[PDB]
Formats: sequence, C-alpha cells, structure tokens
Amino acid sequence: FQRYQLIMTFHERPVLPPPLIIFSHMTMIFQHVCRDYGLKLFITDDELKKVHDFEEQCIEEYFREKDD
Amino acid sequence: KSRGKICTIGIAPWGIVENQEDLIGRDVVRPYQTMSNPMSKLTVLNSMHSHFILADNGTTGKYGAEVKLRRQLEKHISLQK
Repeated sequence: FQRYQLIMTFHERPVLPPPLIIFSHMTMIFQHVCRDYGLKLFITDDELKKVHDFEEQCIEEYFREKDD
Repeated sequence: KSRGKICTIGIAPWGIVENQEDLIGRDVVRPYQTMSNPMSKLTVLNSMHSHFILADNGTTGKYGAEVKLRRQLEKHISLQK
C-alpha cells in the first residue's frame, strides 16, 4: 500500500539532492514571481467512450459469472 | 443467462417509426425511447435488434416498403458462396 506514497513523494521532489538542493530552492523563487503523467492520464472522447464500453462489458461479465 | 451475441437484423419501413425525428444524426449516437403511446397510430422500434435497415418509398404510416428489398437481399445472399 505504501509503495504508492513512496512513488508520489519521489515524483514531487526536485531533481537535485539535499547537498546541492539550494539551487533548486532558488529557482522556485524566480518561477514564483512569474501532470501529463505521474498522477493522471488525459484522453480524448473516443478513448473515453472505448473505456466506458470496456468497463460496462467487464461489469456485465462479472455479474453473469457470479450468477452462473 | 448466456454470453455471446445474436446477429438480428430488422428491415422495417421508415414511415411506421414513432419518431421519424430524433434519428437524423449522421454517424453519431442518437438516444431513442422505448416507451409507447397507443394513441400515436405508429409503433416503436424493437430493441434487442443488432442492426436496422430502414427502407422508405416516400410515404408515411403505411407498410409495403420493405418486402421487395428484403426478398432481393435474401436472394443475393443465398447465391453468395
């Protein structure tokens, strides 16, 4: 279960390690005055329709198998 | 009770559908209502039918617009190898 938290907390971290992370801390200030993957996955309407059809097929098969 | 699909094909005249409209969307999913009103003098399309072929001769509210096409299609598919 905690593998997910490990992966997320290393996905959110800056690249540079704490010995030289002071550079990544300074650059955040410069971007202060100014998720394609890793968290989510954005899809078009055709892929969304295909996913919905797949999911309804899966739930129908699940109920049918349980009854049988 | 069972898996798998049956290829049921309905060849119906266009003039007897309860909603001639609400179906004009070309190559796009269109909702359809199965509820029937006995005073509408028409009939609704039957669900659990995989494919439809709506044949129209220009009239509305009368049968006889699909028998010849259905027989011709049966003849042509009978000769198919």
